[PDB]
Amino acid sequence: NDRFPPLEPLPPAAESLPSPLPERALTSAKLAALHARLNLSPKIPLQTLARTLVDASADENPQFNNANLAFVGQTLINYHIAEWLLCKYPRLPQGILFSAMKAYAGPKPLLQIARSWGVDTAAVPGGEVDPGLLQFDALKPGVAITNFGYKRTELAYLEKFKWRRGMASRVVLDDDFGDVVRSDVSYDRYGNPDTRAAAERAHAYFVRAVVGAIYAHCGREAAKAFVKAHIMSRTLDIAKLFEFKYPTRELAALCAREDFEPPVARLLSETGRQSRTPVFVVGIYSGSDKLGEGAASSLDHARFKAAMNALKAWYLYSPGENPRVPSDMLEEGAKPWTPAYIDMGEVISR
Amino acid sequence: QSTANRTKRMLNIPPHESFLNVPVEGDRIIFNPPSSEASVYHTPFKFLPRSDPRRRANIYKLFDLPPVLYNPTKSYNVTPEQVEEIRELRAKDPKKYSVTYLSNKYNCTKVFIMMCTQAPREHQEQHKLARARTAENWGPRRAAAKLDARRRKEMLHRGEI
Amino acid sequence: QPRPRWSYTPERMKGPGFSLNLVKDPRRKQWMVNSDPAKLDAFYDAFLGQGGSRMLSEETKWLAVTHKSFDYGRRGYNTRLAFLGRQIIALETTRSILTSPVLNEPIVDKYGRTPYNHAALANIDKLIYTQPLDIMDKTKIARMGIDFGLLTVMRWKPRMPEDLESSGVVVVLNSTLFAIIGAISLEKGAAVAQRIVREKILKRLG
Amino acid sequence: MSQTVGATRLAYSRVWHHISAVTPHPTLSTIKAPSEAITPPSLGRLASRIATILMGKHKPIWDPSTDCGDYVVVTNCAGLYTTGHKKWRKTYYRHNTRPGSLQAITMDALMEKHGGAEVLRKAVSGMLPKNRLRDKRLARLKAFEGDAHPYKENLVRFGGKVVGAPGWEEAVKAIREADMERL
Amino acid sequence: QPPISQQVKELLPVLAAQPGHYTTIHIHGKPYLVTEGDTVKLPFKMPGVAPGDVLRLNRASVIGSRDLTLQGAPYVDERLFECRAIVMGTESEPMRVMIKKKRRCRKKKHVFSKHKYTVLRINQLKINDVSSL
Amino acid sequence: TVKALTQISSAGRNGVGAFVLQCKKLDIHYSDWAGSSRGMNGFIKSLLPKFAAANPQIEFVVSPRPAKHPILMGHYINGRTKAICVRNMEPLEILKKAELLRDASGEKPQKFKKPVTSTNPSVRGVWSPYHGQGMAV
Repeated sequence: NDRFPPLEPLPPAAESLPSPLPERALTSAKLAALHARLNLSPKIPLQTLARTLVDASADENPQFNNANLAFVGQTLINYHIAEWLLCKYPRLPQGILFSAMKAYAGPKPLLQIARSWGVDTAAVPGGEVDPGLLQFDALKPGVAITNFGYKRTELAYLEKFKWRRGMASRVVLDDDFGDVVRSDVSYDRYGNPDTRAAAERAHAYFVRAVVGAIYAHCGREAAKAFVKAHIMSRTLDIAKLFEFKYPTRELAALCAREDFEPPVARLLSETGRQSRTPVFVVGIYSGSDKLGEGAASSLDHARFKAAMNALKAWYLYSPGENPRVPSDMLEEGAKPWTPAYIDMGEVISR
Repeated sequence: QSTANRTKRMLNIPPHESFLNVPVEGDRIIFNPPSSEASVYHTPFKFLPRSDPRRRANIYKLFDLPPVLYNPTKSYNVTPEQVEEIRELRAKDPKKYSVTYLSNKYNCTKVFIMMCTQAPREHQEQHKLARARTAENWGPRRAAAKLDARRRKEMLHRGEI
Repeated sequence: QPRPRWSYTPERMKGPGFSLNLVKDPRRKQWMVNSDPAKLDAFYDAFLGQGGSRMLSEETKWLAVTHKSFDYGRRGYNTRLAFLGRQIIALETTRSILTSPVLNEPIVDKYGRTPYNHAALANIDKLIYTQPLDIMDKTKIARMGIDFGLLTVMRWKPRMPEDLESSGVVVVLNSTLFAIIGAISLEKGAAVAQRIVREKILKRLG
Repeated sequence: MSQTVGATRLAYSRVWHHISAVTPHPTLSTIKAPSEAITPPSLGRLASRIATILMGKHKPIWDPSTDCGDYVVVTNCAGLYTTGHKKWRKTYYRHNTRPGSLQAITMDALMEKHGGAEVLRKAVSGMLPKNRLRDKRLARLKAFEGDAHPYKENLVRFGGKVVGAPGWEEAVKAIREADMERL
Repeated sequence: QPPISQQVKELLPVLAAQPGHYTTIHIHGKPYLVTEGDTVKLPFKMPGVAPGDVLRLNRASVIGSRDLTLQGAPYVDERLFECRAIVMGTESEPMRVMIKKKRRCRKKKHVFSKHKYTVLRINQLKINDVSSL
Repeated sequence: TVKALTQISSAGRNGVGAFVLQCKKLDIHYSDWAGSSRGMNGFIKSLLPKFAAANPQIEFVVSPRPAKHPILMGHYINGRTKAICVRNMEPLEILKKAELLRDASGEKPQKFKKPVTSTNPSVRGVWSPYHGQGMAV
């Protein structure tokens, strides 16, 4: 009214639009701060950083939204993280490799990265909201980003009758993390396990679209530097992603494959036998070489823990902490490429 | 104590004697093998590839075995024809020709007998029931201890124990 | 003088000497694989042009071609190389559309709005009409390998030799073709791998 | 903080140590020459060494609030070494708040009723902090009169050789040498 | 400059080849055992630094790995390592009140103390290649 | 056989690789009537313009709040706020207070206990009595 004039002038058709207009990005103090908070290059205008915050659930047009920008950025993130794991840990099993990727470039970490940037969400999308807010509608899950996986003809039976799905095929059919493909309104309600997945998905597409924007404006090297600064900089203990089943058989199969002497468990130390909390220190040898060692309060557990640590040492072999990546050869003026170590594959045992 | 500064001095533990013999007139690199368990990232030389140049004599060189706990021996006492005898017998009378009876008869492990043949579905359900009936005889104190033993095993294989 | 790991199976990983599982049709237990290095190099040269046989190491040529269904994986397989090869072909296929000098009619906004209309964003708008999955089709990539003779040198055990389609020959062919690219990248680099995906995969897929 | 991030399981575990009250101790004895004169550790000098183990003060992770102590199995406590005339002239007292009920006993008379194990428990008990961990720590002291005890399987080992055995130091060194063959 | 000893030039590559490394840096003479990625909360407000400033630390008494340990007599030579930190900001403690009082005197004098602390983030800790020196 | 656990994710280390200022917004409220805001009004005209030009990563919102003291409310990436009443303060006292909100994080104040805070494991491991030269009593 007369006493409460509007703070930000807006035409009457503003609320009708799904997302704020591009020119509105030039009057938002949240955008300008976000653009500088990330030290983005001035080549990326504010109208482009604003487009990275509009999810396809808020604006269904192919433009004005995150769809295409996020797809390009996802391909860059997944690529730079994939080649980086195979050069730092070339012996990781395929299952552990899928979890390592999902632990860096998955919806969970990207949600934490988007929040690390100070990006607040809009309650409900519309042309009246601040362009500096992440816009999306968690009530509409009918939006999905394009990927490179295919739908399995037995997906219906995979979920109902618990049919078996192998690992070798997840590289061709499933998505980049091993997940199968294709797995008025009233706001008087509470959250849902679906709205959380829709919100977590929106934050992920934003972080991806930012990488795609840098690639479109700055170039390839700038995108790799951004991924290498905010994603690869995170910390992850891959040893905690391992879950073994009969590790004593897998270690016996490993020694047999590499032609090592059969593994023999030996008691290196012990104390408290016939007590409530003993300590048996068992070490597994292949001849005279000590492969792994584990200390537990039982003889069997100490033998299993020793075999698990022996298998982790094999899988967690690392040529270096900061190894060269094949992507470095695209940057002109680089030294000749030295062949990397290619492992045979994880051991398959009874 | 009265203040945190005094409490820190009463709980003080000196550094390791290796760090006390400091050098003079220049820098120095000493061999300080700690009394601790090593991480899985210290890959043993046997697990390094033949190309990896980091393979090198022990640091000690750059400056009998313990008792046996588990050394099994694999045996193959069953022939392709005896495997069929194990299958017809197990299906003829799973009560009499148990896996223990067939194991001792053919001099095998109880597991191998189960790898060659399985009892009919009817004989298997009564086995799961027999183990479920004895479980309902447990009190709250014994049922909780049994569940803890099943969780510690799972936690162990997850790296949590 | 050691032995090549692809030629033999570890002696101490073998079993009693007979099969312990039942088979419905003994005809499905018969399947021949390639064991001639000459026949393998003939495929690499035909697939990667002259000089491709020497591109990869001796042990890597057989690894990138072996599937996890061969000899219970006792000899290495190409599941990790395929994971990287897909990330590379997925990236080069995307770059192929962005830099494609083709412009189509834009979309009309129901609300009458006008897009930002930036040039950098025009390259990304090309994904509206052309998606990478339209080019990286299983049947297309799987058909390339059959034409270049990949079915004669690949090592794998089909579920049922009488029906290769139901056994997964398509998924197996794609995994093997991706691995050949994932191996070139780790051994030669992205420069060489990129040059091959554009001339030996994309140029043949259209 | 890096030095404390890891597995503290084995630092807080209870180790079972062993010592004989009859074996000469070149470190705890006052006589250090000739070799044939080196005595075992005297009653109090042995008790001061034990109280350190029961408290856990030999550990680099020691804290007085945490009960990070170890066990100590003592054997041959009948031959507890004493100097002067302590055995027959030292007296232990006792009172129960009732006037006239003062109980006295000499060391030799106490070793006749409860053996040398009780003489060593009293000596270690007075050397421990007077708090709510004194009874737990003192309970981990396992004193026996002869060579027999129920903990011959609990004593700490290194390659099957109990600490204090003839060749336990060679078994330890052999295990560390094989532990340096890794990055 | 003073040349590095041959004993250090021979084993430093073996020190840098191991997986993990720690260092004991000295800020105004006080030691701090840190690693790459650790956060340091100094017990004083460093003047003339704002969040985002990068510091080069050059006084390390110990740079070691699991098995090997490089020791400098006063300190380690700056040419052997590169340690860098970034100022993360300034933190504060809650106000604490110290009441100074004697028996049989009613005057209770109060002392209010609220100190500020500068926070650093160790973002680089590497050992250099000395095959050139 | 190795099964992968899919409940562990990577953690961020602000400062390693990239830095991000924790203060993302500064609310600056004044009053054209209250006498306790005479200094705040001078800070908005003399020192706030240059201070805001030097901190482009912070969002500054100047809004009147009559009938109330002047406050500086900072918003942080962790989701918390810190408001400082600057009543009866001179412009340069406001600036010193604004630099406090910029340099600060949203974390609650804590007493000084330990300088170093680490999440990576010990380089030399943790002590164990079963991995040394043994100890004879």
